[PDB]
Amino acid sequence: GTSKLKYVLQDARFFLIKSNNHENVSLAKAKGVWSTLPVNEKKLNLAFRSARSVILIFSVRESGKFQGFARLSSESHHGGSPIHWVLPAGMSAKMLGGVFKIDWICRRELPFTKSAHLTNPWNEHKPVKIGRDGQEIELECGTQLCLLFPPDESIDLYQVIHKM
Ligand SMILES: CNc1nc(Cl)nc2c1ncn2Cc1ccc(C(=O)O)cc1
Repeated sequence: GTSKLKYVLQDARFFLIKSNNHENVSLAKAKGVWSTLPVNEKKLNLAFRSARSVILIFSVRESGKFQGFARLSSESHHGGSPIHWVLPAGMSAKMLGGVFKIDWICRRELPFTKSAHLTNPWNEHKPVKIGRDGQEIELECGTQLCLLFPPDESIDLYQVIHKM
């Protein structure tokens, strides 16, 4: 069902994550971690204290799809382990240094063609697929976007609800 999902999404904040490559999203799904650039890291750390749930919605650049969504379970932390990210051309390894722990809510894909009816007030009402890494998605648009994803029956939201 969708009832526990709706409960997790209640009064949540939503951020669009854009990854340059599929490998880091795969690593994030395997290890329950994410790292971003310092500007976005500060925003997510602020949001984590501000909201009952902070939801990251992932899209790999050029894929035409979202790859899933996850909830922050921690602020960023250093020195736990050097996650073997694949660095973009130019991107150093100290720029992706802060590691957030995340709990996946859905590891299924959603093509952009299915979200074409959703616009983001915080990005000039452009379609929600449009946005830079870290773009905040307003509550109503982000809730409907998450509800569009196919159900991920491999995930049990009971433990996610307890961390709230
Ligand atoms: C493990 N975390 C990550 N992995 C990958 Cl592959 N891309 C990420 C990412 N977090 C953000 N992005 C996209 C991005 C946006 C701007 C620049 C730049 O201004 O150079 C570089 C990358």
